[PDB]
Amino acid sequence: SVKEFLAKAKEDFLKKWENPAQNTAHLDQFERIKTLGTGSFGRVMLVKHMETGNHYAMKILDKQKVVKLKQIEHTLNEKRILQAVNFPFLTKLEFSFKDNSNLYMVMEYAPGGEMFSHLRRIGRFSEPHARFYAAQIVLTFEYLHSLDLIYRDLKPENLMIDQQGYIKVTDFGFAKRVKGRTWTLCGTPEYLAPEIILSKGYNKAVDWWALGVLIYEMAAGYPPFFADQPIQIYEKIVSGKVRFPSHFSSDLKDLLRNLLQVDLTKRFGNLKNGVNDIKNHKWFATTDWIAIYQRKVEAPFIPKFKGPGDTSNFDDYEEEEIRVSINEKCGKEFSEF
Amino acid sequence: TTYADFIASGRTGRRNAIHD
Ligand SMILES: NC1CCN(c2ncnc3[nH]cnc23)CC1
Repeated sequence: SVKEFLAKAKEDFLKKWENPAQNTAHLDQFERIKTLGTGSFGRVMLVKHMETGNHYAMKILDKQKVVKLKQIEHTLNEKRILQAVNFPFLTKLEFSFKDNSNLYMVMEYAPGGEMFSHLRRIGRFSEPHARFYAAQIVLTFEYLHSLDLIYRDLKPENLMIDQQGYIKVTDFGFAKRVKGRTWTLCGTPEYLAPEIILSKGYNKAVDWWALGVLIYEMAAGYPPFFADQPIQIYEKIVSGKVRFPSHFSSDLKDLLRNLLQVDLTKRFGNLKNGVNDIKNHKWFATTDWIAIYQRKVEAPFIPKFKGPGDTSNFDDYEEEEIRVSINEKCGKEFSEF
Repeated sequence: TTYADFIASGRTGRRNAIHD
């Protein structure tokens, strides 16, 4: 069954969770090529592994910047979780290591670019296009949640398209293994559940709310709650009140009313029947879940490649040195990394 | 239109995480 598959998945995950891989490469083993994305204390570069000629995405965090942002424990979470998972829509760690200045995490490279880029350019996705992506998010959450993992940063910016037009759910800076309830204020304003905004304890159900926002944004081309400033966005989120575009099909609207549900006792994903309330919703009726997992389904859009290590589906960022101090920084803070 | 209001907004580009 699904249950059987997940039981084994847990066994695989827990072994790595309890005994994390550590120090499995060195910077000098990679040739850096291009910055693919940037972050607060971090950035991701395309690199080439010299021994194999394989291309990877290398996330580089500045240890001092992590400490100033109070993201030490969150960073340890990201690395510990990503070295332990394995799922077709996740990019597990191939390698990690650290040096005097930086932390490094090396993962599968998705050459298709961010969903964000294509969604913004094209404007919106058709319902079948939106559903193709949603399905993979549904499956990924089912996997993560069964591992007691909450993801906490669903948005198109983090959804990477691969060469076959399938999705990688990336950036686990806020992902956490937690049984029961947690309190940290984190995520992205447009995608925050009202629980988070109202500083309640919360759980995995916030990932299912964020799914509602995503599917809305994919199908409309804009989010259900937007404004110029985060406060105004939080006002809209807690108000209740979601307006749907006229072109939203009947089934879509119903699915979204059930994901974007402020009442936790009624929010899909969170009920007695779990993920199956979503999986068996009429909007997903044409979804062959096994075939999505297996990647047998034909992608509704497939990225325009013209080489391996081609980066035309990414924006251009200024290229910053990767500097390495002669002194070790923050050694204690990151001892287990 | 809501589309036009979105496109005119300051939040059509990449959106940063919040943290405290
Ligand atoms: N939105 C960001 C774009 C750069 N990133 C990335 N890009 C490409 N392949 C990857 N594998 C893991 N992370 C990545 C991280 C997310």
